[PDB]
Amino acid sequence: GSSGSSGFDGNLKRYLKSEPIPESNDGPVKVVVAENFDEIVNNENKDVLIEFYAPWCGHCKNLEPKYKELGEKLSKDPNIVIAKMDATANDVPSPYEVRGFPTIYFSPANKKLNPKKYEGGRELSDFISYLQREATSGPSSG
Repeated sequence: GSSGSSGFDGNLKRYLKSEPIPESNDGPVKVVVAENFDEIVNNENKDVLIEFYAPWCGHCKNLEPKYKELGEKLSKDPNIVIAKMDATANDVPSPYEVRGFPTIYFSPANKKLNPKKYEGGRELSDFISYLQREATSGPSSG
């Protein structure tokens, strides 16, 4: 017949620094490090949201609790998985680019070639409504 999407995928990423893998991430937001970045972040099976922050930054720290919630909040989403990664602590892959922090990003499904960058209000809810429409899969109710 006449069909077939060759596409393209080859773990397009690169990093020089990486943080140690956590013994267990039994919390609201999954800890994603350059070491296990392409493991949790990269995944065309389920949607994932990566949030880059800095321990030295004050504006980003005050958000820690503002972002955490979202993690346990979206827990009702077997498709969406919230996670965080310390850029400064671990180099960021590509095309993922982080010049100014905080830096929030989103890893869509089968959209690796062209990711997404959260550009709006850093409000717990603002994040939910953002995915409710962005997340290809989205929640059952909506």
